[PDB]
Amino acid sequence: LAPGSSRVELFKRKNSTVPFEESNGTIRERVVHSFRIPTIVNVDGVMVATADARYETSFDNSFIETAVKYSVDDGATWNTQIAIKNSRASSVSRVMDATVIVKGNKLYILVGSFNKTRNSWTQHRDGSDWEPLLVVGEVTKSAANGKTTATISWGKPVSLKPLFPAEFDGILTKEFVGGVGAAIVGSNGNLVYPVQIADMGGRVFTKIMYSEDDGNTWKFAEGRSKFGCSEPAVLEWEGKLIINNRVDGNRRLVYESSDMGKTWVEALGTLSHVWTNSPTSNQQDCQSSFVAVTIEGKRVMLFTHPLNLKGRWMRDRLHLWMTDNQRIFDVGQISIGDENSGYSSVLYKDDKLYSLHEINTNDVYSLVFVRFIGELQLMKSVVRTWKEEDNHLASICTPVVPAGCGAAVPTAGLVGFLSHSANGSVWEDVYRCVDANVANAERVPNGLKFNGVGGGAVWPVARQGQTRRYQFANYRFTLVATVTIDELPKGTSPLLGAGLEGPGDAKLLGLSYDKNRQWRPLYGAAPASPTGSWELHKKYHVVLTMADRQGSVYVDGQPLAGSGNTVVRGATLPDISHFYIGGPGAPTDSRVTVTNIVLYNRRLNSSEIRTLFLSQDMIGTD
Ligand SMILES: *[C@@H]1O[C@H](CO)[C@@H](O)[C@H](O)[C@H]1NC(C)=O
Ligand SMILES: *[C@@H]1O[C@H](CO)[C@@H](O)[C@H](O)[C@H]1NC(C)=O
Ligand SMILES: *[C@@H]1O[C@H](CO)[C@@H](O)[C@H](O)[C@H]1NC(C)=O
Ligand SMILES: *[C@@H]1O[C@H](CO)[C@@H](O)[C@H](O)[C@H]1NC(C)=O
Ligand SMILES: *[C@@H]1O[C@H](CO)[C@@H](O)[C@H](O)[C@H]1NC(C)=O
Repeated sequence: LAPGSSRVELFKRKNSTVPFEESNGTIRERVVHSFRIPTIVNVDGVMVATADARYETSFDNSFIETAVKYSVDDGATWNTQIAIKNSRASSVSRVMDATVIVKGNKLYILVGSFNKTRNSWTQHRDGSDWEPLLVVGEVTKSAANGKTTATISWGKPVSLKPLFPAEFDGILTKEFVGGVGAAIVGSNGNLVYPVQIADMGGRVFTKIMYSEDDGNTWKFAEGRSKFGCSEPAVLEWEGKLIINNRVDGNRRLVYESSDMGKTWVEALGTLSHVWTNSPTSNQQDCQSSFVAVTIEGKRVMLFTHPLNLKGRWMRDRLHLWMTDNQRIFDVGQISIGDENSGYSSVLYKDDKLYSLHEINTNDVYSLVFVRFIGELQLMKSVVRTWKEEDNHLASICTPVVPAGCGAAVPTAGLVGFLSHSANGSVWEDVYRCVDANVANAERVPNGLKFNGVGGGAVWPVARQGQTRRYQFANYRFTLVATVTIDELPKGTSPLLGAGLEGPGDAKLLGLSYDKNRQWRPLYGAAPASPTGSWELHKKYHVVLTMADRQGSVYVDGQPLAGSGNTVVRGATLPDISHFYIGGPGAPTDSRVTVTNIVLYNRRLNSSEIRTLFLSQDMIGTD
């Protein structure tokens, strides 16, 4: 948790009481073992915190009801209710795993309802013990002489089981449940629930379930995730749904849909596979909140997830990340120390940031309500850096080309930039997300001159480790740089490129230079053959382009021979380890100077490339 921030144990295990309604109408304040599966939203000015009240144990297959606490004063005071009762059919009847949408003064809560099974939903023989319940709550804010008040009234649950198809694409269905957490109203006003479906064979997958009529009718859109995806979270970004999935035992898959879920496309060029379940990716995953907000005038996405360094369900070290779909910033750790956390929720309201999330000691759970003061401070500062650098680059007057200013310096898809700030061991991302590691370097305007064994910089890709923010490059990238060759090499020496994980010294795409003053572009595993001519100490503009498994290398805005060649074979995505600049076993000593290294998450077109070539003395940070 950041300095300056703080929290309270709002739903306190074996302590906080909820108004249990006995079968005869009588109401008793009953203690609750664990409070799990939180969501905190904002309804017309009132904070609403929704959660599972697991009365007797933290287990999934036990007696559970949906609790709510709400507040009209930003958390100085809360009222408590049980918003959805379970069926009371057996000692394990439960309503659970709330997914929530806020529209106007209304809340739509979808929960899974179970009567008497003792095993988990994906393991059921059929769907006979199960019902997906939709519940509508309505917020009414009055007040009085100087003090606002509020009530929330909860409707009777409605079963959506009759709307569930028996098959999808021939897949026989068994059960479905909301993806957990806060979902959305689309800009077109649709109610949008990401849902998780279990088929008869116990496979899990996700889909979009939505309403164009404020919840009167619902439709299952045609698309879906791969099998293995669960607890999906969704938000809307630039006219598309982004569906961020839990994936136990592997990296998190993210999809985009431009047609209200009818068709899904893996977000390979942005967010898919960036996040995961643990350092090694082979552990059970955890729910994440994924929410779009506007900070300092800019739309960004917030994502929460544990590092889970302990593994299994411990889910320690809950982090918060912020992304504009290009840069990905780790705001930091919001849980405390090495405590076990778990499921979470984040909410930006009246320019204040909060979280409601689990804490777990010995599998007894509480929900803490957190005021992210320091986090928001850091968020605003980085949003300001992003806006300011983008506006500055977009405002440069570039040379008009023969057919007051030419095309703008491209900023769409601009992910990272290494320019003037640097020291002998770190080259700073102007965008403050991913720095490069440096050795044997001395500073020059807008970059670094390398001299010494291993002189160069490593801009980590897979080397980022657990969270892989440059994962997009395995699908497509543009890497740009301005270089001079300072001293002739003995034979061949590296200048710039994308190296690969694995045995060997392999590259996906790159450029080297040789003792005959020729270029040596590297296209995948093919033998380099020299081409062209350069001169010592002359400035060259270099651009590497990778898309559709193809690579091109440009010098001075013109492609070198071999460009357009296939750089990888097969269906498996490349696994880039890093980008190298200079020559970071063999005692490589590349005597070069490189400035203004720019990284894009897409293949720049030919005229964009020319714009960068013509404006290279204009983009540096100084
Ligand atoms: C519940 O927690 C509060 C806050 O610390 C404490 O005052 C109270 O003693 C607790 N009640 C129980 C049952 O221990
Ligand atoms: C309703 O049932 C509960 C269960 O014990 C009991 O405590 C309560 O007093 C009952 N009230 C009435 C009016 O029968
Ligand atoms: C669960 O039990 C309740 C109460 O008896 C009943 O109304 C409901 O239909 C049952 N649900 C299912 C899935 O049959
Ligand atoms: C170098 O500066 C970077 C930021 O430029 C910083 O992380 C580090 O403390 C500095 N010292 C080193 C490692 O040379
Ligand atoms: C390349 O992109 C620029 C900026 O996106 C665009 O205006 C232009 O039409 C594109 N040119 C080509 C070669 O299609």
